[PDB]
Amino acid sequence: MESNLTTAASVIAAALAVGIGSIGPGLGQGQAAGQAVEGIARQPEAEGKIRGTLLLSLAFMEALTIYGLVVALVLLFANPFV
Amino acid sequence: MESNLTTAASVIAAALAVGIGSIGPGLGQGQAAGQAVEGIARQPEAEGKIRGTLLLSLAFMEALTIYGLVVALVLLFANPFV
Amino acid sequence: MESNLTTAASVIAAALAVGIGSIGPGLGQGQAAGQAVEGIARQPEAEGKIRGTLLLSLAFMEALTIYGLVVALVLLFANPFV
Amino acid sequence: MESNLTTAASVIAAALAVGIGSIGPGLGQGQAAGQAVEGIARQPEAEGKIRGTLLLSLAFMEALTIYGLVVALVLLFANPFV
Amino acid sequence: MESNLTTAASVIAAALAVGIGSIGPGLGQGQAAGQAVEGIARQPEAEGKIRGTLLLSLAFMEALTIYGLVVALVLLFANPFV
Amino acid sequence: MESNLTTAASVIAAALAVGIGSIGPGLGQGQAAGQAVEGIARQPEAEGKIRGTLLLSLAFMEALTIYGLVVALVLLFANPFV
Amino acid sequence: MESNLTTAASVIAAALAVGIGSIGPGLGQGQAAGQAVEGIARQPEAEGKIRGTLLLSLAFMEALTIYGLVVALVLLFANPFV
Amino acid sequence: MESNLTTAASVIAAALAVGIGSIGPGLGQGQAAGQAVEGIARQPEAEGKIRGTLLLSLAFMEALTIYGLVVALVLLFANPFV
Amino acid sequence: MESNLTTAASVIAAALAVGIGSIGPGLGQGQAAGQAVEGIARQPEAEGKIRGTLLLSLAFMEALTIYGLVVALVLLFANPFV
Amino acid sequence: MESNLTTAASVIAAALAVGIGSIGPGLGQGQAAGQAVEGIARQPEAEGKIRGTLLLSLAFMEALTIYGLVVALVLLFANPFV
Amino acid sequence: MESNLTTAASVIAAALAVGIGSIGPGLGQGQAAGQAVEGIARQPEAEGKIRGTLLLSLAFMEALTIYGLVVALVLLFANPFV
Amino acid sequence: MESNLTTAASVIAAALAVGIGSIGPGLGQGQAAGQAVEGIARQPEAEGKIRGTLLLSLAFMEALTIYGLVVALVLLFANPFV
Amino acid sequence: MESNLTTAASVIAAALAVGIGSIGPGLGQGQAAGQAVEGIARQPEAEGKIRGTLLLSLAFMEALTIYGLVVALVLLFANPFV
Amino acid sequence: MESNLTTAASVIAAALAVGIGSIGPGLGQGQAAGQAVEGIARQPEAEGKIRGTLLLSLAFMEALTIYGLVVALVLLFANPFV
Amino acid sequence: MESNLTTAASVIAAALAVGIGSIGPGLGQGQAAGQAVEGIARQPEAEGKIRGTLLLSLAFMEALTIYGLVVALVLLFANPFV
Ligand SMILES: OC[C@H]1O[C@H](O[C@H]2[C@H](O)[C@@H](O)[C@H](OCCCCC3CCCCC3)O[C@@H]2CO)[C@H](O)[C@@H](O)[C@@H]1O
Ligand SMILES: OC[C@H]1O[C@H](O[C@H]2[C@H](O)[C@@H](O)[C@H](OCCCCC3CCCCC3)O[C@@H]2CO)[C@H](O)[C@@H](O)[C@@H]1O
Ligand SMILES: OC[C@H]1O[C@H](O[C@H]2[C@H](O)[C@@H](O)[C@H](OCCCCC3CCCCC3)O[C@@H]2CO)[C@H](O)[C@@H](O)[C@@H]1O
Ligand SMILES: OC[C@H]1O[C@H](O[C@H]2[C@H](O)[C@@H](O)[C@H](OCCCCC3CCCCC3)O[C@@H]2CO)[C@H](O)[C@@H](O)[C@@H]1O
Ligand SMILES: OC[C@H]1O[C@H](O[C@H]2[C@H](O)[C@@H](O)[C@H](OCCCCC3CCCCC3)O[C@@H]2CO)[C@H](O)[C@@H](O)[C@@H]1O
Ligand SMILES: OC[C@H]1O[C@H](O[C@H]2[C@H](O)[C@@H](O)[C@H](OCCCCC3CCCCC3)O[C@@H]2CO)[C@H](O)[C@@H](O)[C@@H]1O
Ligand SMILES: OC[C@H]1O[C@H](O[C@H]2[C@H](O)[C@@H](O)[C@H](OCCCCC3CCCCC3)O[C@@H]2CO)[C@H](O)[C@@H](O)[C@@H]1O
Ligand SMILES: OC[C@H]1O[C@H](O[C@H]2[C@H](O)[C@@H](O)[C@H](OCCCCC3CCCCC3)O[C@@H]2CO)[C@H](O)[C@@H](O)[C@@H]1O
Ligand SMILES: OC[C@H]1O[C@H](O[C@H]2[C@H](O)[C@@H](O)[C@H](OCCCCC3CCCCC3)O[C@@H]2CO)[C@H](O)[C@@H](O)[C@@H]1O
Ligand SMILES: OC[C@H]1O[C@H](O[C@H]2[C@H](O)[C@@H](O)[C@H](OCCCCC3CCCCC3)O[C@@H]2CO)[C@H](O)[C@@H](O)[C@@H]1O
Ligand SMILES: OC[C@H]1O[C@H](O[C@H]2[C@H](O)[C@@H](O)[C@H](OCCCCC3CCCCC3)O[C@@H]2CO)[C@H](O)[C@@H](O)[C@@H]1O
Ligand SMILES: OC[C@H]1O[C@H](O[C@H]2[C@H](O)[C@@H](O)[C@H](OCCCCC3CCCCC3)O[C@@H]2CO)[C@H](O)[C@@H](O)[C@@H]1O
Ligand SMILES: O=C(NC1CCCCC1)NC1CCCCC1
Ligand SMILES: O=C(NC1CCCCC1)NC1CCCCC1
Ligand SMILES: O=C(NC1CCCCC1)NC1CCCCC1
Ligand SMILES: O=C(NC1CCCCC1)NC1CCCCC1
Ligand SMILES: O=C(NC1CCCCC1)NC1CCCCC1
Ligand SMILES: O=C(NC1CCCCC1)NC1CCCCC1
Ligand SMILES: O=C(NC1CCCCC1)NC1CCCCC1
Ligand SMILES: O=C(NC1CCCCC1)NC1CCCCC1
Ligand SMILES: O=C(NC1CCCCC1)NC1CCCCC1
Ligand SMILES: O=C(NC1CCCCC1)NC1CCCCC1
Ligand SMILES: O=C(NC1CCCCC1)NC1CCCCC1
Ligand SMILES: O=C(NC1CCCCC1)NC1CCCCC1
Ligand SMILES: O=C(NC1CCCCC1)NC1CCCCC1
Ligand SMILES: O=C(NC1CCCCC1)NC1CCCCC1
Ligand SMILES: O=C(NC1CCCCC1)NC1CCCCC1
Repeated sequence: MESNLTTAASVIAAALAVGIGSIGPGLGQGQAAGQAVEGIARQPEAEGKIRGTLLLSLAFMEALTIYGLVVALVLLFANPFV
Repeated sequence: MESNLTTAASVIAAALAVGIGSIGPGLGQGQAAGQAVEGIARQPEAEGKIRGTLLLSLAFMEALTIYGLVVALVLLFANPFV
Repeated sequence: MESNLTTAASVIAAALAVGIGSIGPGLGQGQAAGQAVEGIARQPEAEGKIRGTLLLSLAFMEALTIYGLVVALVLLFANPFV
Repeated sequence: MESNLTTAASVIAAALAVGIGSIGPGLGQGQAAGQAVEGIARQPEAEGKIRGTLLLSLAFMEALTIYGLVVALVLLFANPFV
Repeated sequence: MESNLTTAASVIAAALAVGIGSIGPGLGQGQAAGQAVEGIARQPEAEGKIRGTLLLSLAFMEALTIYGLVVALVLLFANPFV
Repeated sequence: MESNLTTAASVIAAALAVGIGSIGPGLGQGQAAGQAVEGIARQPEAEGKIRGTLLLSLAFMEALTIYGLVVALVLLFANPFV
Repeated sequence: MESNLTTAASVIAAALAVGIGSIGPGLGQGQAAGQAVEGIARQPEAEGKIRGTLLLSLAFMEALTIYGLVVALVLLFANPFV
Repeated sequence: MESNLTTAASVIAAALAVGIGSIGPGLGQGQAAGQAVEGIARQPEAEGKIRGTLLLSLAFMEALTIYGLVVALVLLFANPFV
Repeated sequence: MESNLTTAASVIAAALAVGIGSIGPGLGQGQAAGQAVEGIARQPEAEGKIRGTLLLSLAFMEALTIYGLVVALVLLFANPFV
Repeated sequence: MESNLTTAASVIAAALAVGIGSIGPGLGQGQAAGQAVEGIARQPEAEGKIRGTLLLSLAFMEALTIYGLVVALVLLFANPFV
Repeated sequence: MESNLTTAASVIAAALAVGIGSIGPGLGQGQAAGQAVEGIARQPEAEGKIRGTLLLSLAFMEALTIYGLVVALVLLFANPFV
Repeated sequence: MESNLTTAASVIAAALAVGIGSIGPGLGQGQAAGQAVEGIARQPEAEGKIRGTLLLSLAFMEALTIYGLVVALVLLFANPFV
Repeated sequence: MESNLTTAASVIAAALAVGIGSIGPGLGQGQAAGQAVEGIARQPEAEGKIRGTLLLSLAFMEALTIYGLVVALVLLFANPFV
Repeated sequence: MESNLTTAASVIAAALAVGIGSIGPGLGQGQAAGQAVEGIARQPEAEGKIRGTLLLSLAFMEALTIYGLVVALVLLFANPFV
Repeated sequence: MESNLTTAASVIAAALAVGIGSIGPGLGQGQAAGQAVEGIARQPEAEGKIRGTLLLSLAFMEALTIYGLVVALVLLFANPFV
């Protein structure tokens, strides 16, 4: 067991990296997906192209939150200090 | 049984990870699902394609919050410090 | 029976988990449901398709706040520390 | 009878759980219901279908705040610590 | 006459439960009632339908704040601690 | 005369219950009333129906702020602690 | 003649009750009155009906702020504690 | 002549009462006045009806900030405590 | 000459009264005036009627900030305490 | 050279009066001038009218910030306390 | 050299007067200028009138920030206290 | 194992770099991808062009957050101080 | 070589003056330049007039931030106190 | 190796520089790129011209965040103080 | 080598200067660039005029953040105090 300023800061930090880090990407994925299904309603023949482009986009955005995830995980499972 | 700065920080961190972590994805899911059912009303024949793309989208967004859940669960059931 | 920093933090944390965890999902659910009933007004024949997709959607959003609920419940009934 | 940091925290937490927990669902219920009554005016024949889907939606949103309520209730009537 | 941390926290908690707990429902009620009244102007013949769906909706929203009011009332007239 | 943490917290609490508690309902009543008079301009023959529905709505919203009022008044005229 | 925590809190509480208490209702009154004069321009024959409904609305909104006034006046002229 | 916590709080309170008390009403007055002059451009013949209703409105909004002014004035010229 | 907590508070209060007190009225005056000059362009024959109604409006909004000014002036030139 | 709580509060107060006091009027002036210039483009013949009403409006708004400037200048060159 | 509460407050105050004081006027100048060039695109023959009116407007808005500037400069080059 | 002010500041810093650093890019990516997918629906033939411009854009935005990630990674695996 | 409250305040003040001071003018410049290039697309013949007016506007806005720069530079290179 | 107030500050500063520094540019890059791909769909023949102008824009915005990056880098690799 | 309040403040200040200094300009650049590429889609023949005006614009906005950069650089490489 260990408790000090740095272990305390690490668990808070871990929460903030993934917590805050999902805000922009979460909204952004919704905006993109929303336009995707709207576009499919408009032009069902473009479904494949639309899906392909969305998927790509979803990946970029999800990688943003994943950066927060790796920081969180480094802090919890590979902490350099504590 | 155990109380210090780091246990106190862990329980707060746990709540913040899942609480904050649900904000962007919750809004994003509503936006996407909203455009999806609008699109279905507009072009009921496209419902399978729209549902497929939405479902894909919903999963990517839910995953953002699940990262938060994971951090919360590690802090609660596999805490590295306390 | 027991009071320290960690019991105090735990009860605050439990409330922030569910309380904050309902903001994005509640707003999202409203956005999606509203587009659903609007969609039904526009095309009452698509009512079954619209309803099925809405329901799917509402479940994904409900799960986001449930993650908060779960963290709140372990904190209250299976606290790892106090 | 008893006052310490946890009883004080428990009462504030209970309030935060239900108070904050009503913000998203309250806005969302209004957005849905306004769209529902707009739909009815637009297509009074779909009223039953609209009302049915709205009811389903409202219950989902109400459940979100109910999660807050139960945390508040546990804190006040089944408090694990104090 | 007793004053301690918990009695002070309790009166504050009481105000926060009902004060904050009215923001979402109050806004939501406005939105819904506004759409309803506009709907009546558009289609006076659907007034009974519109008015019924509104009433149902208002009640769901008022319940959200009432949960706050229950917490306030427990904290004031059935306080578990003080 | 009496001054302690709890009398101080009570007068602040009283102010916050009615102060904050008027924000949502005040905006909401404006939104609803605004659509009402707009609807009357559009369809002056629906004036009675519109007024009836508004009035009902205004009552629900005003009851939300009134909950804050009763808490304030319990705190000032029927305080359980001080 | 008299200064302590509770007198200081009372004077602040008084200002906050009326100051905050005017925000939602002030905005709401502007919104409603604005739609009212727009409606009059649109249908000058409906001016009596529009004025009647507005006046009713203005009263309900003013009452929200008056609750704030009342709390302020009790704190200043009928203080229960100091 | 006299300085303590309560004189200090009283002057701050007086300023917050009028200062904050002008935000909602000032914005509201602008919204209503702007719709009024727009209305007059659309239907100059309704100018008298529009003006009368505006004036009524402006008075209700002005009264909201006046409540703030009144609390400020008693605090300055009829302080109950200091 | 004199410095204590109340002189310090008085100067800050005076600034807050006029500074905060200009925000709503400043925005509102702009909203009204922009609508006024838009109306004039639309119907230059109504200019006198528009200008007249605008003037009335502007004075009402200016009075709101003037209430702040007078509190500031009392605090600086007729201070009851210091 | 004197430094005390009040001299420090005074220089800060001075900045807040004119700094905060420019937000509403600055935004408002922009809104009004933008509408004016757009109006001129729409109806170049009404330029004299539009320009006169604008000038009048600008002066009312600049006065709001000037009140802030008066407070600043008193606090700096005619300080009542220090 | 001199360092005390008041020199420290003066340099911060100076920054806040011009820093905050550019926010409203900066936005407002953009809004106005934007409508000006839009109006010129619409009616290039009105270019002279539009420019004349913009210029006037820009001056009023720029004077608002200049008030913050003179306070800053009084504080740095003509400080009444330090 | 070392804990000091700097190790604590470093883990927090790491979370802030990637957490905050994802807000703008995440929102921006959503906006861009949404427009792209809508564009494809409008003109399926331009899909290759649209998709290429999007990909280029996504990369510029992901780099913004990656800068945050670099700072986080230095702070964690190549800390200059601790 | 020199450290005290006022040197620390000066360096912070310097950053805040230019940092905050760029917010309104940066947004305003984007708004104006945006309408300018839209206007050019709309009426390419007006490009000289639009460019002239924009350039004038850009200068006035840049000047707002430069006031911030000036305060920062005085604090850094001509500090009156330290 | 070394921990003091400046090393702690340096690491937080580095994070704030790149984290905050990505917010505006990230939003702006998204706004530009979305408009770019919308333009391409509208006029696929202009793609090269659109892509060229977008590239120029993206580099300008990226440079803004790069300024943050370099401050962060100096703080971490060329720190003048620690 | 050296740590005190002023080195600490200086590094924080340097980061706030560039970090905050990029928000308005980054958003502004996005607004202008987006209107530019939209303009090019509408009128590809005006591409050169549009690009030239955009470029001019981007430079004015870039300079705003550069002022921040400059304050950051003197603070780091030509600190007047430490
Ligand atoms: O000054 C050095 C000493 O500091 C420690 O105690 C200090 C230390 O600042 C910290 O535990 C405590 O402050 C803790 C408040 C910070 C809470 C949280 C931390 C990270 C996430 C954000 C905020 O205060 C103690 C007393 O002032 C420990 O007593 C000891 O290990 C160490 O040597
Ligand atoms: O490192 C854990 C230590 O916790 C205590 O000291 C702690 C103490 O908990 C706390 O009141 C104090 O800071 C109290 C502030 C708590 C702020 C909050 C708590 C978690 C959520 C975010 C931050 O710091 C002390 C450092 O000396 C006790 O001395 C002991 O239980 C244990 O040694
Ligand atoms: O730090 C854990 C310790 O908790 C207790 O001490 C605590 C004490 O309860 C508390 O007043 C003190 O901090 C008091 C402020 C706590 C505010 C907190 C913030 C997060 C949300 C809940 C409210 O810190 C002490 C640290 O020694 C007990 O002394 C002991 O059982 C235990 O070791
Ligand atoms: O006055 C008698 C009572 O005093 C104690 O409470 C103390 C407590 O220890 C202390 O931290 C507290 O100072 C803490 C001030 C906390 C302010 C808080 C902020 C929002 C929620 C409510 C108000 O003062 C209390 C005064 O009542 C005990 O709680 C109690 O055992 C005892 O009966
Ligand atoms: O610790 C218990 C004792 O606490 C009291 O003094 C304490 C007590 O926290 C409070 O008066 C004071 O803090 C008062 C700050 C809270 C202001 C306000 C209160 C409600 C509304 C929101 C915030 O500090 C005293 C000294 O730290 C009293 O001295 C005594 O009656 C009591 O026994
Ligand atoms: O309970 C009232 C008591 O007030 C004083 O103690 C008070 C004192 O006023 C105050 O500086 C301290 O807290 C000071 C913080 C004031 C915060 C603010 C004030 C009202 C507006 C909201 C909250 O707490 C002390 C508790 O010991 C004096 O000891 C005495 O006048 C009186 O016994
Ligand atoms: O609590 C009331 C008492 O007020 C004075 O003491 C005061 C003292 O002025 C003040 O520095 C201290 O608090 C100092 C901080 C006050 C900040 C306040 C917050 C609200 C807005 C105005 C500024 O508390 C003391 C409490 O003992 C006098 O000692 C006495 O006349 C009186 O009994
Ligand atoms: O330096 C000499 C002077 O010192 C005293 O002021 C003291 C005061 O008591 C103390 O609370 C104060 O610390 C309080 C710090 C308050 C910061 C405040 C926040 C915003 C508004 C302005 C700045 O330090 C002052 C230093 O001047 C007295 O006010 C005065 O009688 C005396 O002439
Ligand atoms: O109480 C009076 C004495 O106050 C001074 O020290 C006090 C004084 O409040 C101030 O320097 C320091 O607080 C400084 C914090 C305020 C930072 C900043 C100031 C203006 C801009 C906004 C906030 O604390 C010292 C110790 O508490 C000096 O020691 C002395 O010159 C003076 O006589
Ligand atoms: O525990 C051992 C170390 O303790 C010291 O750090 C002390 C430091 O002096 C003290 O101000 C500090 O209390 C300050 C609490 C600051 C909270 C801060 C807020 C956001 C960024 C991170 C967390 O406690 C530290 C505990 O590590 C020294 O930094 C270091 O020399 C030493 O090795
Ligand atoms: O007046 C300058 C004095 O600075 C120190 O005292 C200062 C000390 O710097 C500081 O920690 C304390 O306040 C520390 C708070 C710093 C807040 C922040 C700093 C600048 C940016 C805005 C405000 O006040 C002390 C007053 O006694 C030292 O005693 C000495 O270097 C010098 O006499
Ligand atoms: O005030 C300047 C003095 O700085 C040092 O003392 C400093 C000390 O570093 C610091 O912990 C203390 O304040 C500690 C809190 C500083 C927070 C600060 C806020 C702005 C952004 C950066 C972080 O104040 C002391 C004042 O005596 C040294 O003692 C000395 O070299 C120098 O005279
Ligand atoms: O790094 C990138 N972001 C992620 C997008 C989804 C796949 C994983 C990488 N892409 C580019 C950003 C610019 C530099 C790296 C390449
Ligand atoms: O990792 C990703 N996010 C999850 C979304 C839900 C399905 C599981 C993966 N997507 C991509 C982003 C990073 C690059 C490749 C993976
Ligand atoms: O359980 C859920 N929420 C309840 C709200 C009240 C109506 C019934 C559902 N939703 C989903 C979360 C778990 C996955 C499926 C269910
Ligand atoms: O886990 C998910 N969310 C729940 C929503 C309600 C249905 C049950 C699953 N979906 C996917 C997100 C990540 C990929 C796998 C699971
Ligand atoms: O319980 C609910 N909320 C109240 C609204 C007003 C009428 C009474 C019920 N809704 C549902 C929550 C989930 C399923 C049960 C009912
Ligand atoms: O409680 C309600 N709110 C108020 C509306 C206006 C009249 C007074 C009651 N209504 C319903 C909410 C759900 C449960 C109670 C009934
Ligand atoms: O109490 C109400 N509010 C006031 C509005 C202005 C006229 C006086 C009453 N209305 C209703 C809400 C609570 C249920 C019945 C009363
Ligand atoms: O007195 C009011 N405000 C004044 C502003 C300057 C022009 C004259 C009116 N309005 C109302 C508040 C009290 C009720 C009627 C008057
Ligand atoms: O009190 C009210 N507000 C004032 C506005 C200006 C005219 C005078 C009254 N109106 C009503 C609100 C509550 C019901 C009775 C009074
Ligand atoms: O005094 C007012 N404001 C100033 C605006 C610029 C011209 C000078 C007057 N307006 C009115 C406040 C209420 C009635 C008096 C005048
Ligand atoms: O003071 C004013 N503001 C500035 C506008 C640009 C030229 C310099 C003055 N104008 C009027 C405001 C009302 C009182 C003074 C005249
Ligand atoms: O001083 C002004 N602002 C600057 C804008 C950029 C060119 C230089 C002047 N304009 C006017 C406002 C104050 C009254 C006259 C001057
Ligand atoms: O360096 C830049 N940003 C990265 C975006 C992703 C591709 C790699 C470069 N842009 C420009 C900044 C200013 C000029 C240099 C390039
Ligand atoms: O230098 C500037 N920013 C650079 C961003 C990357 C592309 C090249 C320009 N803009 C202006 C600021 C100084 C005035 C002209 C240049
Ligand atoms: O200083 C200015 N801003 C820079 C933007 C990029 C081109 C170089 C100048 N423009 C004017 C603002 C104040 C009037 C003179 C200078």
